[PDB]
Amino acid sequence: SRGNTYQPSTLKRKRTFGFLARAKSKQGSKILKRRKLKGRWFLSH
Amino acid sequence: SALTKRTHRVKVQVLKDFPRFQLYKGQVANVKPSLMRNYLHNFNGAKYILSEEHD
Amino acid sequence: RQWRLIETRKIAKQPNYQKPLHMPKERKKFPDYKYGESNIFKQSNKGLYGGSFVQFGNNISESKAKTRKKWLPNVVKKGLWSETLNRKISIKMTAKVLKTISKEGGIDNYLTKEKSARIKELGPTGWKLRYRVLKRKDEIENPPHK
RNA sequence: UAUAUUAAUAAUGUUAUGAAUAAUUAUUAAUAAUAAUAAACUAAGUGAACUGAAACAUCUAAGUAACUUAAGGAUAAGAAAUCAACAGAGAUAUUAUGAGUAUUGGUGAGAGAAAAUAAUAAAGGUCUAAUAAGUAUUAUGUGAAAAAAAUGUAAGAAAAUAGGAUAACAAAUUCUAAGACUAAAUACUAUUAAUAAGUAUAGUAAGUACCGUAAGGGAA
RNA sequence: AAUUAAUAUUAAUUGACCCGAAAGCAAACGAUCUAACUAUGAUAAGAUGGAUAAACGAUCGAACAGGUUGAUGUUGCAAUAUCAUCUGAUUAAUUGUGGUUAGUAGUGAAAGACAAAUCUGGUUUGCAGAUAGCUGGUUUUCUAUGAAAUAUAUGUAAGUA
RNA sequence: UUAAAUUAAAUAUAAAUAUAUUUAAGAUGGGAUAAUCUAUAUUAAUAAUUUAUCUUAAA
RNA sequence: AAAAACACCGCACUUUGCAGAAACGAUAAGUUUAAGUAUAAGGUGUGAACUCUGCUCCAUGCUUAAUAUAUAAAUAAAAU
RNA sequence: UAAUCUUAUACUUAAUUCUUAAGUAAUAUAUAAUAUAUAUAUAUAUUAUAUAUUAUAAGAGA
Ligand SMILES: [Mg+2]
Ligand SMILES: [Mg+2]
Ligand SMILES: [Mg+2]
Ligand SMILES: [Mg+2]
Ligand SMILES: [Mg+2]
Ligand SMILES: [Mg+2]
Ligand SMILES: [Mg+2]
Ligand SMILES: [Mg+2]
Ligand SMILES: [Mg+2]
Ligand SMILES: [Mg+2]
Ligand SMILES: [Mg+2]
Ligand SMILES: [Mg+2]
Ligand SMILES: [Mg+2]
Ligand SMILES: [Mg+2]
Ligand SMILES: [Mg+2]
Ligand SMILES: [Mg+2]
Ligand SMILES: [Mg+2]
Ligand SMILES: [Mg+2]
Ligand SMILES: [Mg+2]
Ligand SMILES: [Mg+2]
Ligand SMILES: [Mg+2]
Ligand SMILES: [Mg+2]
Ligand SMILES: [Mg+2]
Ligand SMILES: [Mg+2]
Repeated sequence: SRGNTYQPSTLKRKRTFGFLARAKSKQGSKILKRRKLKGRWFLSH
Repeated sequence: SALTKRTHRVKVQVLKDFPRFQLYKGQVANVKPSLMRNYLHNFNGAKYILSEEHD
Repeated sequence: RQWRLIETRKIAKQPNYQKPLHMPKERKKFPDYKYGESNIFKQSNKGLYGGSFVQFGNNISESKAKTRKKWLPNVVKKGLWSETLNRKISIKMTAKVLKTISKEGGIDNYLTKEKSARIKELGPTGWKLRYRVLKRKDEIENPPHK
């Protein structure tokens, strides 16, 4: 039985999608800049 | 090329005897550039001459 | 020839100082290269390429079927004597450059040739080498006391 | 661990022998401190494909999108090794005409100059090179659908009594490569002022609610 | 007799009357689902048979893990469930926590199986108004005239001259 | 395992970057003592894969 | 769709002498192979064991040997 | 084979550390002279002059 694909764990989620993860890599930086340009309020977890 | 190999020389005064190459010290010879660069010139064993003031 | 991928490089013009938010810890040992370091074929920055770069063109068949290809310069790693430094200096060397060196009589001569073209077709490493050589020469000429 | 450490001193308590050693407080001196920084515009590197050709592979889209790098208030270009035609002009930039002409293309799809004359423009000329080779040139492989200038690989010149420019040669013209600087017209942003046969579903909310793990999408 | 402008028609190029693919390529995002590997932990009642007290991809059998057959369910309790039945159950076992590998592309005891409800190759942004000889749609009124479905050619026969 | 981090010239590469090597980070693991309760600081010197605990022997 | 399909233990063929072979690497350095070294490692078929595995290199490959034999780029100098 | 490639591992002076220059000592190599031993050749010792302080070893090798 599918449907329950997101299996929350705070550690994994901060480590993968978190602000610090984004800011550490060049690709991540691009993403953050993109979100800033769009004016998103929340740049990442 | 072959022609280039045959004919292209560089003029140098050797500052040391080189038995193998038959270039005795002090003498001014026209040698192949490879020879100059890879053997002679190392350790001030020779010196290029572009003109008579280089001598 | 043209030195289009050298003389087109531009570097942030320094503001002269009669402080900045971030100053470097070390001291600039070498003089700034006019044209800076190449961000194009960075393989070239390690040695003496004579302003030759990778070309990109088309492989073409008997059916005129285009397909991208690159062209590399004939680089050779080569330890060559420097009278002024009193040691052999090994570097990457386009064979053309080697030939030029041979013609001109020594690596020092090659480095220390005045023309702007020569300056252009040195790398940053080349520039550094030149600086070393000329400084050394100066030292030799002119001890502290006359 | 700058309510830092080191040094110097000053008051203080302890120990061993007025001098020596450690602890705390207080003054003076010395010694480092903190990349939040745009976006578009410009230049450069790499560089698709869908598509068009009523199929498709040459060609096309297109040196466009995209990614990457670097600079500046702008950037690039720029004072002829240029154009022209035996008469001449006189830096670039890009608008009218020239001209959809010359040129060119599986001579298909299609692509397409320059001279010249006008505008726009600013004072537009002016030395910062002891005047330029592995350079010009050649061979070969690439290279702005038309006009080269570039470039990988090897061969490789000449002194103004000389070079470059045209399939080729002969005349004749013209310019001087391998050294350089350059405002103005221009691009994009932001502000102000004006004009709207513009917008109230292009009239300020919100990049919020919400949707997705995420990039991302996205209301009323 | 031209030429210039306005107005109208037709024609070429640009998305060119409007809507609509499957696709291709570029750059990104995802391995909290899932696969394999990897590091570290944890679980496997009890009984039996073996040439060992302790050696077996051994036997019976709970937990755990499967998913054989049937019934129900099919806008369900549920975008795969329930009940019964059936299989493995010390291992090529199951499982927690973290990590690695994926978009010409990984993992795969291989089923084109899985890579976040499903892939003979994801998703998002862009090229982008791709292209569509195909389908559908194209909004007031009144007047005048009013066809064709034949021939020829066509990679042409749903088209076009 | 990860890290625009670290060796005229670490090595390689159109750019992006990739690589080995150091340094740092990284739990799911390891980490003194202690109810007859216990002191981690500063200075000076020179472990374990699994599994069984039988038989014998003694009293 | 749980099977007669994959895997398997075993059997066979083969490549590679380690500065290897295989794989990955706009391709490179370099990694896995392996702190391994032919009784190993990669690939391929078949698929425990028992009785067994006949005949055939025409063709497509591989593989060894030569001589037979053509051609591509790359050169002097010299002839119309 | 000093083509290419592979692998392993002291003082003095001048501008606390760094760099230059001079000489002297230390070690190595090359050349020259003298003394001794052996069969014109080889070995050892002494003296003079020159050069060096990326290396060494191993391997492939035009
Ligand atoms: Mg969901
Ligand atoms: Mg990751
Ligand atoms: Mg570009
Ligand atoms: Mg400028
Ligand atoms: Mg300029
Ligand atoms: Mg065009
Ligand atoms: Mg000039
Ligand atoms: Mg949600
Ligand atoms: Mg990713
Ligand atoms: Mg049991
Ligand atoms: Mg069992
Ligand atoms: Mg059974
Ligand atoms: Mg049972
Ligand atoms: Mg299953
Ligand atoms: Mg796991
Ligand atoms: Mg099938
Ligand atoms: Mg499977
Ligand atoms: Mg009628
Ligand atoms: Mg049709
Ligand atoms: Mg740590
Ligand atoms: Mg089933
Ligand atoms: Mg068998
Ligand atoms: Mg085998
Ligand atoms: Mg089979």
